Amino acid sequence: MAIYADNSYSIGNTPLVRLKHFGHNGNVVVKIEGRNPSYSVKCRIGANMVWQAEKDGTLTKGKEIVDPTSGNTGIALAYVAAARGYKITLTMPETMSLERKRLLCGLGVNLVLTEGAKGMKGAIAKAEEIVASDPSRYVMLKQFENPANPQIHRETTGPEIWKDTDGKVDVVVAGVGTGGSITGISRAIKLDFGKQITSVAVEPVESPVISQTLAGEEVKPGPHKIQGIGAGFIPKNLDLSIIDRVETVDSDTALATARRLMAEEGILAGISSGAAVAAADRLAKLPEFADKLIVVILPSASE
Amino acid sequence: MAIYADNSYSIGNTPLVRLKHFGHNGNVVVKIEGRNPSYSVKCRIGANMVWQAEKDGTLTKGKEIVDPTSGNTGIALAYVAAARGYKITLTMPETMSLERKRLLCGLGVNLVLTEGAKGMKGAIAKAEEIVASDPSRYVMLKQFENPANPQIHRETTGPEIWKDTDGKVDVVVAGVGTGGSITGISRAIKLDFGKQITSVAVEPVESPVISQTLAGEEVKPGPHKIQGIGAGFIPKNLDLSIIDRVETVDSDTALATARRLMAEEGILAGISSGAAVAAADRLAKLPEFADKLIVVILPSASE
Amino acid sequence: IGDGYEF
Amino acid sequence: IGDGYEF
Repeated sequence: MAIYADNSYSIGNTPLVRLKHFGHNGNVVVKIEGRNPSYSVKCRIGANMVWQAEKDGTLTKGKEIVDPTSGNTGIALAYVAAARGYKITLTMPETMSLERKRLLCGLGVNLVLTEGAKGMKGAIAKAEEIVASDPSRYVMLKQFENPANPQIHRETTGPEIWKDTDGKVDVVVAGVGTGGSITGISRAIKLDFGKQITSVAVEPVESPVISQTLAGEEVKPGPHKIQGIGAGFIPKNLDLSIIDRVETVDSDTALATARRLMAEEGILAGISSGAAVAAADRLAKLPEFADKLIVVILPSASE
Repeated sequence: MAIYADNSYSIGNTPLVRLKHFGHNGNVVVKIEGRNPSYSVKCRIGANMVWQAEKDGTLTKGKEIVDPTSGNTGIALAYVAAARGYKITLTMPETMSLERKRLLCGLGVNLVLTEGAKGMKGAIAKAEEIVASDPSRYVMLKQFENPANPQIHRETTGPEIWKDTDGKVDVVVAGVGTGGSITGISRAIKLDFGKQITSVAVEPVESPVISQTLAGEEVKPGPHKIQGIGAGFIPKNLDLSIIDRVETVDSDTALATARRLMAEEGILAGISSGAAVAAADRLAKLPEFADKLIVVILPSASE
Repeated sequence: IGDGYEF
Repeated sequence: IGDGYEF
């Protein structure tokens, strides 16, 4: 009954684990998206974005994926492309780690390196150039705007949380990169299951564009070290309407929190998992949130 | 309903995925033990060996774990120790990777490095020395001989395979390190579920001590690069009685197979996963095994 | 993800 | 595992 046709379908069904050294009386519970193909939450959108492109006819036998991503999305797309038999090109700043390069090359990616100094702008520019050269050949999946992104979270991530909490979840805390996670989860719990939970978006204090935007202040992006969050803009896949609260976390707190997850909980999560937990811990220690079950997405693992 | 008290209980429920570019007509299916806390099958015995020691009173509040392991068992024990609040010392040859050291230190392990030249003998010697110094304080869990090792495989790994195949599994292919995996799985399927499957142990051609032993020839261990298998002896946790077949695989084939799993299947598995698949693929292409569902343990992930 | 911008 | 012996 339970044999996946390929590795793309093995996505999700990730565990909920209660934290002992965060929250209050066990009110903080984490969902470990590190327990996935390719070791992060992006496995879900890598899978669904391909599936959707196949269904709508935009991706066929023969055609090749092209995408600018310096992160988990690249790894996710590569694994799915490998599992389903697609050629894929990923553009990225030349400054990417040898580890990451080797892993992508190993997955069979055509890696196209761009000028480090030009950063992501460089990579996106080149990706668009490649597609321009033969639009009938190349397809750009577009994680920041593709509805298949939050759609998988609505169908899988959100329902898994509803299910495993017996509908008792009261707050969802997720870092925002594409926004797919918080948006999808939120729509599922609020609209599909009908529960008025608190949806808490998490972003770097160093680049707090969601907080600035909603406050009507000048939006001023900045650099930070919380890999996976803080795009420095509002992505189309963040539905602001479903966000109840926005919490900011600093890089150093985020880091130290991840180290504490490892040493005190035995949970191997990334820096952005640190950022999400720090934010949740802060809510968890407010009397308002004392009787509330807070669920925190940990987007990735640490190797 | 489904919130784990700590990360140790999140073990197992790993996916079965059918291979496209191995076997014949989809007869080769893999169980991805990389999808676990601490990224390998050893998470299961790390968990159970601690749980059992707690139940039988050998491990209590206060007492400290000491173990010689240069591999996934160390990582597994560290994560469980962290999750359940135990001090732990791991001895190991000084020649261990900085990556592995940093990860263990990060998990809060007291790392005791031994003379590289003396290898595992060195590490085991020191572990025993440490325990001698205060036997009421230190506990050695002993992966090679502890019944809690195959016991978890009998209760979880084997049943998961029975379950997900709808009892249709005909062959189980597993590399042998401690032997816990093949032994546990085999007892579960043959004795608990009553099915006379083919249990296939896999070992390096460079150190084929199980094949030599069973053939009555001189046992001659040797070095190899398939990390996780080829202990160079028969461990007490390998039950020879439940082994139907022993297949040998070479380091280079094992490596190339792992690279093929990544590039052609989009499955990120370790070298020992390569060894197991190569062996299974060989059985899968024999007419004898054409209508048989072959299940292959992939013990770990590749980072 | 990696560098939507910055990081 | 890592080096039961050798490896």
